[PDB]
Amino acid sequence: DIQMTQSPSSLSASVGDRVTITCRASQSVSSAVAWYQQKPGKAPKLLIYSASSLYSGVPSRFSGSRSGTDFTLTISSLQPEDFATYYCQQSSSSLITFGQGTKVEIK
Amino acid sequence: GASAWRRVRAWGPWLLGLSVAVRLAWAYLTPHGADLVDLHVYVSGPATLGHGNLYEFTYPPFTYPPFAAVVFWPLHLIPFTLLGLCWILGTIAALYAVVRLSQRLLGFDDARAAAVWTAVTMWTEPVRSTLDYGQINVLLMLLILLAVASSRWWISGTLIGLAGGVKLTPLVSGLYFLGARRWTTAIWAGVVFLLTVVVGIAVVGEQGRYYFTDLLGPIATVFNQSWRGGISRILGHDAGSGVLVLFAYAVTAILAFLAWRAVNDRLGQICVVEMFGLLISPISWTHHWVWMVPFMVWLLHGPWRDKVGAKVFGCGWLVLLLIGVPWLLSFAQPDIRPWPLAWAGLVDIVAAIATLTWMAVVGRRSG
Amino acid sequence: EVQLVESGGGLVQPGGSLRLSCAASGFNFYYYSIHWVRQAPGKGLEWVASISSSSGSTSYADSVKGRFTISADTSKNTAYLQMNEDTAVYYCARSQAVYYWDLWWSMYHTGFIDYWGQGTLVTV
Repeated sequence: DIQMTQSPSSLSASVGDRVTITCRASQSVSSAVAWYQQKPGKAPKLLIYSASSLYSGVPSRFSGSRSGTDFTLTISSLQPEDFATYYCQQSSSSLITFGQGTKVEIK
Repeated sequence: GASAWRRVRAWGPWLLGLSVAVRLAWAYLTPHGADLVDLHVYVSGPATLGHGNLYEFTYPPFTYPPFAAVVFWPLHLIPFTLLGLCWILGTIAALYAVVRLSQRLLGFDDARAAAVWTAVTMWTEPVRSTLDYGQINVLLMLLILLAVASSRWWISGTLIGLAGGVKLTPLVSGLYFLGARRWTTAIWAGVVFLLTVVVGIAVVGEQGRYYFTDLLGPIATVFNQSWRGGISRILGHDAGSGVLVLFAYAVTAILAFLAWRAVNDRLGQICVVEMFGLLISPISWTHHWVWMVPFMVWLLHGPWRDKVGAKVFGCGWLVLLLIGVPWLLSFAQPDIRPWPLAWAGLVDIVAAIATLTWMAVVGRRSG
Repeated sequence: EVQLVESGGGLVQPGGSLRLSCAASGFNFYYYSIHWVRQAPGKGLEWVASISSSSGSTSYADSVKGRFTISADTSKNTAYLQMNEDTAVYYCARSQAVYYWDLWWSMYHTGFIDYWGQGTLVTV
């Protein structure tokens, strides 16, 4: 099994601030990585697939990744407050593994 | 509706296993059914090594590069009957593998559906005439598809180089491979091709240079289904580099480019590239048209399966290829022209032109 | 257009079995794959099982007690069948497969399309 690790330390949700989230994998998942966004009480929704291919219809999360065994998302702006929980997976080892990682606003 | 289609493929293996018995009986139970003149030329050619010349050869002539002779040299040891037995089995196996590759390239798989597809399309005019002589077209198509489906540079480059060493026609796939921005594949394929040329020169008595010089230094028959053949048939004399052949090929180039720009997936792009190569070639017999099976599978199972144009074109292509119009016309072809008979030798050309135009227009209107 | 609806939620006892159903409308199962994902209350997502809908079903993770079959072209039914884990909320999603050949056939998935479905409220 291929484990995943993130850094759930994003905070303060300041409008316009950049966002960076890292999914540190093991072995070799190649470029089969996708990311999702989920709001409380609702099902998730796909944001970025193929580890470098942005989806069709996401205006507030225009970013990419690196695909060099470490993946990042460059959320340039945080206008709609983007309050949700983001996940990373892999679909290469015939098994699918997920992660963690939330965002909180300023006090 | 869909109930009829579901139950037909539930027994795919025995309909494939039913047509093969008929195919292996027709060759071995009819007069002139298993002559295999092309396999005879392939085998009895490299036999004249170490004595005489391979190009001073006649069989009641060999015009292939010396690399092919080197490849086929370890084939005269086996008795001819066993090799003829194995060749046809290899041909249907290659066709089945090609259908499986097309299915996987679409994004799914089904063994029974692939078997049914092979059983239905084994008797189409190009595939039907391919294995009557003993040609090698299906193996080259399988090699090209394997190269397309792979993801490693060396595998694809070696496959393309080896496939283009024996025959000079399947080097048009470089156009697709440059279109897909898969660089260094062309470089490795060129290196492999030059090594094949070098080994062909070295093994035989420096005949490759003379072969290439002679290559640079009938087309009016109805079997030839290229632009030059049709123009020559209509005019009555050889066209060559005339004042309309340049326009005839000219507008097909732009139609092919527009049709390619319309499609944005691997199978469609390679199908359009191979169609362009078929249309541009100066001498393209009917047995060179074995590339209409992946195109048909793309029409029926591809992204455009929801339209009522694609269905019409697929059905029309299927019935036209099954009927075999040029084969029917061949009974009226003079030895060396009534215009109701001379004007019917361009049906495949017009069908291809109409398909290209339709794809170009639907691609234009979709932005 | 594309829809997915789930119905098999209840209050099963600690021991027994139950089944799920995830219907669909607006597409055909013959070209896509269906997955089930669960989420314990107060925790993160966890993958359960996957299918191809054209060849067969594999990838039963480690808690191998489900069935997870599909009745293609018969009301577009996707059904799970558990023989017992814990309380969670289950989702059904759609994805597409990609194939590659490097001396052997390997495949992965493109990523679950935004066509997710609402969850159930099973509880042991």
